[PDB]
Amino acid sequence: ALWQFRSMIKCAIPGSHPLMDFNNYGCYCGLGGSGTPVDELDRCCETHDNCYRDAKNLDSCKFLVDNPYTESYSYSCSNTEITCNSKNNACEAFICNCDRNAAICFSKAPYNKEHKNLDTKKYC
Ligand SMILES: [Ca+2]
Repeated sequence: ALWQFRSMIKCAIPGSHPLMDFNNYGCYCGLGGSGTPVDELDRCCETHDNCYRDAKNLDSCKFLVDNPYTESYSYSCSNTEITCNSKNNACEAFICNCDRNAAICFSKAPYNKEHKNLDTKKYC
C-alpha cells in the first residue's frame, strides 16, 4: 500500500510529505510523471512501479482490482525504521517488500535533495 507505506515514509524522513518530496522530483519519484528517472534515488521510483505493479499478476494475487498502489501494511516506526506487515501471503507481503525497500531507498539511498520540483525537459 501507498498511503499506508507513506505514513512510515514521513517517519523514514524526520520529515513531512512522504511523496511530494518525490511526486515532482527529477521526473516522477513515487507518484507522478512518466518514462525513466534521473538519480540513484529516482531509480527505486522506476522500480516502485516495476516491482509495484506485479501484485496484479502475482503467484498469490491474480484477479481484478490491485494494479498500481493498494495491497499491504500493518507496521511500526523506530528512529526512522519500521517493519511492514503482520499477516502475509504474497498479496500483502510481496507488495510490502517493494514498499519497505523503497522506504530504504527513500529515507537513505545515494540520495540528492537537490533536483526536487523539476519540469521534465532538462529533467525528463
Ligand atoms: Ca513513479
